[PDB]
Amino acid sequence: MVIIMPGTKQVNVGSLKVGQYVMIDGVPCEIVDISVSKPGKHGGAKARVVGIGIFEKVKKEFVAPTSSKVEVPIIDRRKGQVLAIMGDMVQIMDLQTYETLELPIPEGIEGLEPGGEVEYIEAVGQYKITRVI
Repeated sequence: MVIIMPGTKQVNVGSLKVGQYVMIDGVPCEIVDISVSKPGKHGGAKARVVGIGIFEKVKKEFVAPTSSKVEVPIIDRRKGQVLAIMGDMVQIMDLQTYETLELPIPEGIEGLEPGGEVEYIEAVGQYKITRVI
């Protein structure tokens, strides 16, 4: 029931690829591991998919038929220029809209400084810097 929350697309479980993304228990995740079983006895196979939150350091997993459908978050890869770093937020200016927004300070901060360029993503309304320079 209920409509499929925005920002996702539906794909078959058997099409998922390690390193790609998928929604698990409502959390957008990056797939870290995929295990696929031998065909049932009718041809059906189950896949165990393990992911790590894109935006939260949490582990999630599911088991489902490879022919079943699942939601995957659509990733918007963008570029920004750092304007400032204060407290627990990095303020950046998107290089396409010239709008400013706030994002968490990333794991990798080498070269993270006012003026620097960063690649950042938006997925289901959340944001994170993915690479500096």
